[PDB]
Amino acid sequence: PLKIDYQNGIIENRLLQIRNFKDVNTPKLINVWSIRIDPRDSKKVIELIRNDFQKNDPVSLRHLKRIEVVLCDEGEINNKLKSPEFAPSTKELNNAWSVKYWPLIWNGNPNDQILNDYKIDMQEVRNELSRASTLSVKMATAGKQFPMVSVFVDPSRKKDKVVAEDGRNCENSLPIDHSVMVGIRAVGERLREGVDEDANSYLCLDYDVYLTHEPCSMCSMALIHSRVRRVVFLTEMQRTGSLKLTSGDGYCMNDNKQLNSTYEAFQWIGEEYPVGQVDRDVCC
Amino acid sequence: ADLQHIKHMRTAVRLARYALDHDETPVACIFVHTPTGQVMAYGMNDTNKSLTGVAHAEFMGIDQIKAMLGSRGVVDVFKDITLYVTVEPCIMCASALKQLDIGKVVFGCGNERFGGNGTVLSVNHDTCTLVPKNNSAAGYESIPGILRKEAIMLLRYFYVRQNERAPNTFPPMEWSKYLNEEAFIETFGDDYRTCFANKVDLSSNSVDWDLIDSHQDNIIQELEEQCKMFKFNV
Ligand SMILES: [Zn+2]
Ligand SMILES: [Zn+2]
Repeated sequence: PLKIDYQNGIIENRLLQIRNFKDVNTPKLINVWSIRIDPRDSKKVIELIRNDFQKNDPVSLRHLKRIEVVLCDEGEINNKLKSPEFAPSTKELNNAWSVKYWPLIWNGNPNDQILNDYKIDMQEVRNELSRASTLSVKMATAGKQFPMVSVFVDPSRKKDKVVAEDGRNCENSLPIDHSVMVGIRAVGERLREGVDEDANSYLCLDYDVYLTHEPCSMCSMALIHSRVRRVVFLTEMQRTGSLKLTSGDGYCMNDNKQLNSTYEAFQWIGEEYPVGQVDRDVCC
Repeated sequence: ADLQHIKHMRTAVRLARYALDHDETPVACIFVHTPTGQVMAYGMNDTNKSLTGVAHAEFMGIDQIKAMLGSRGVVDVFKDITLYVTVEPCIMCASALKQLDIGKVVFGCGNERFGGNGTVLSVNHDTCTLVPKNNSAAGYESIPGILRKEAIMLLRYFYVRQNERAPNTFPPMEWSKYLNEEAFIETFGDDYRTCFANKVDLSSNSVDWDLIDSHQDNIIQELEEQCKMFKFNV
């Protein structure tokens, strides 16, 4: 469906994929929970360890050349009664890691499969971004000193999108009352009220969030705790931003292997949706 | 290894124990006004009630102070505050505390997955998280390892308890993530100094079982009286 520039990770000339490259060079290992057998057993075990061990493991071990074989104690040997947490980016890195820790299946840059699997509604993206931006300029025009917006869309798209202005414009505000935080609290209070939320509503799980400004370290991590699916932002904050590799200290909080959790992140790199000028030292 | 630190962390651990017994994660806060030695606020994890993933102990205590002192109050007093937490602030809390310009953090055990005072990030000494008054980032110190065993044990209790629903060996302490050998020995004694920073091991030799095994149902009322005393001293 979508025009993808695999060279630069730009979708439809407008959405710039945000992720980390420094950290994709190093390997984050595991121990070998192995199994030793002879080839006749191999074909029978690879069936068993195929259907469950792939279908059930929370880790994704599909980049491992499993043949000297490892399924993934009780449930393990009951079924067995019948008889790099992460892929590398270069072929060179694949061969080296193959010999260093375990043979791996090389299938090109794994980021190519990521870009391809990105399910994106280009018009929805444009809409929400248009909305956040129009509010942003209104706020600035009104004299408001923190013209930042966050818009929280829920997974179904059936609930009312939550629109959250930065709180530092308000009377009794703290420096930490940023728009992502406000919108998170709003979603929470909507769950708490319980009028428009199922008993399978949880946090901001699989919400998409649209920001005028790249979020600070608190906000980035805040969206990690809220288990959002996607963030799309407009203005990079080199001094304070916590998503882009070149922003801040390169936290790249959406894409940090040391946390158990990630979300997809994009910047809009067109000029369609101008926003309120913010001081560059501002966190958010 | 200052003794006010033991004292106040003991309080934090009592509160975390209370949290455990009310089915909540045993992360708990005691905000102490360093110039007076007074307890000014407290916190527990509150994500069961809030239904958000952001209602962490530190946040609860920030609200209490905002309620006691107002926004101006919070911002003004905060540089005078020593925070005591059983678990290292997560990146999100470490960042909020940075922006509010906290005096100092003392914590027990590291936060293996989200720790933002050294374990995963060092937000407290970063350059992208600023104090807005003067857009600065001088930072705050975060003292690790005070009742580390106790914090770890409370977490283990929680993990076990969590499983009750409808169908010693403590890890090596990577101290060099939170301070340099010189900063270690300024923080701790020269005897405990050398040996502990060197072998990646914990400051203590036995787990305080009574502290972590006994309930603290009055803890809220105790902290309430103490907090209101601080309020009348303001
Ligand atoms: Zn923020
Ligand atoms: Zn936290």
